[PDB]
Amino acid sequence: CTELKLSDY
Amino acid sequence: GSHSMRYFSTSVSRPGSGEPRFIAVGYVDDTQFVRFDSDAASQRMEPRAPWIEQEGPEYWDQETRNVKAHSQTDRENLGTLRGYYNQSEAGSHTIQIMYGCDVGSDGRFLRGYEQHAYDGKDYIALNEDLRSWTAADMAAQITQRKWEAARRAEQLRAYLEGTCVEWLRRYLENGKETLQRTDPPKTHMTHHPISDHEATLRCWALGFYPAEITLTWQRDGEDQTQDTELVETRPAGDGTFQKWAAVVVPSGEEQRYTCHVQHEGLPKPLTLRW
Amino acid sequence: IQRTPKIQVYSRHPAENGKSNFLNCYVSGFHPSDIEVDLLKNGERIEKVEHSDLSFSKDWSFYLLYYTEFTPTEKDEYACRVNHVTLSQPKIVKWDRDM
Repeated sequence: CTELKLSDY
Repeated sequence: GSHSMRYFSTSVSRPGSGEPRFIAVGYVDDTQFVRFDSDAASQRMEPRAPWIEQEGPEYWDQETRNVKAHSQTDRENLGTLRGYYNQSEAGSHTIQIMYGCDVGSDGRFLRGYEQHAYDGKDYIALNEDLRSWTAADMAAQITQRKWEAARRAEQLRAYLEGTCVEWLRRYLENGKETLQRTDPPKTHMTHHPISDHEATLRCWALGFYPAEITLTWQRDGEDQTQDTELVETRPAGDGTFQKWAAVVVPSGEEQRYTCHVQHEGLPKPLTLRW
Repeated sequence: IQRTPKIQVYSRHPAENGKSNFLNCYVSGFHPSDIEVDLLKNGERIEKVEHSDLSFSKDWSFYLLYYTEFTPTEKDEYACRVNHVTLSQPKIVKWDRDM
């Protein structure tokens, strides 16, 4: 399963 | 037998419209199990291995929501990086991310990863300690400082050491009859006369899983690397892999050249000759 | 920024005339991701060709497998054609049963 969210650069 | 789970994602800007192409794939070891493609009609995460089909609607809903959020973050980040690097809107650019985790034979956490690239070059990555970042340039260090201030590493480490490992364990059990198999290579040698002076030997490994393998040549008992060729390991399309290694030798002297094959599925390495 | 594709064209199983098989073209090591890959039979594009989902290697270069079912014969010549921004003309690699 995936990360819940990534993050802004 | 350690194991890995990896997610690979690629977003590509399309100047003519403004909607990037986003493709994500998930793997356990060398076996793909899910995909998402923004160009596809479903707009959902899709299964690509039989053993993921038993997951219920809540799995597909959550994975789809997560991967769509990832695509939107990439979309915003394409604009942000255009700004950091002073690039125009005319060109296409690419963001790639790989993340995931490794477990040991006991199913416990070994290593975690999250690495980002822009236009095919390193941008920022989580370090092995899961507590610090490696930025490739000063633009990436803007991101690093943001993630440092937000304490992103602690949240990512929780995923890598928790969610990632527990789901890898679930997949390995649900798909154990295929994921925990080893298929040893089937090997053979071919031979092609070139001239009155030269001939080619080609050593073959076919039908093996996982993909990791080593093919080496020896001449009279010592490793032989001059005049050799080794192709990249390649998928057969049925879940197994293939590789070959070749050497040019003096015609008639083939007996001196042994091919050595190392693979996890072999009790001991194989040696073979023409 | 740009990396030219490597190309291998090969069958899934050892080729035997009259026996159903799969013809594969594995392209790798390329960047950017847009690429054209076709399998040719006697110089003509095969219509039913599928491909894997785009992924990439440690060095960030992309790879794809294109494939079709086929039954090899004595007379039929097969090849893989690749077009990419790095190529001044399409690259055509002929299938050799021992490669």
